[PDB]
Amino acid sequence: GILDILNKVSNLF
Repeated sequence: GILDILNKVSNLF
């Protein structure tokens, strides 16, 4: 879901 995408983003950055 979008929360997973945000998780990905916030993790990578």
